Amino acid sequence: GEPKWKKNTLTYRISKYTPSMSSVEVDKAVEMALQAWSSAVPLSFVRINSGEADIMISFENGDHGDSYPFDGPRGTLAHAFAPGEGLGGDTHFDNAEKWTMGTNGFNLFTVAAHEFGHALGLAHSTDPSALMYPTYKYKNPYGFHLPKDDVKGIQALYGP
Ligand SMILES: COc1ccc(S(=O)(=O)N(CC(=O)NO)CC(C)C)cc1
Ligand SMILES: [Ca+2]
Ligand SMILES: [Ca+2]
Ligand SMILES: [Zn+2]
Ligand SMILES: [Zn+2]
Repeated sequence: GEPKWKKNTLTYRISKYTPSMSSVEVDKAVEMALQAWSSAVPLSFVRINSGEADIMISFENGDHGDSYPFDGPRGTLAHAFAPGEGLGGDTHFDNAEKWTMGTNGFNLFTVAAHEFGHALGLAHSTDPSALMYPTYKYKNPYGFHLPKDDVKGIQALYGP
């Protein structure tokens, strides 16, 4: 089959955060990114209290048990896993740089919707308006959900 998901009710658990934002502000920053995908297809992300989730999220510095480490004060803001089970679906954020709700540091919202996109089964599209754009592409954080092609993409994974 395809390596993407066999169910539409996915699980999530946090284990770490950025210093620049509080835990509630980071949950509140991702909530907007979850909804965008739950607008493109009938899926949902259910936050757990007891069991290693489909999607586990953490902040890590350089080597972290991936042959692809973090890179420090620029470049890779966030690297997600592809869909799977174990490391699969788990999304990793860089602790060597700076996060916020604005343009100076890294907009956790603008970064997050793209990385959730990878834990689904999607790839870097590079399309002049797409969300999986490999460059930290600046979308207006005002109901913008996905641009377009990212919607036809996720429809192919969970089923229309
Ligand atoms: C707007 O969302 C983005 C978030 C992080 C990056 S990244 O620089 O961390 N990067 C890894 C990744 O898969 N993130 O989604 C792609 C990089 C090759 C530009 C790029 C875009
Ligand atoms: Ca997992
Ligand atoms: Ca980085
Ligand atoms: Zn990793
Ligand atoms: Zn990416």
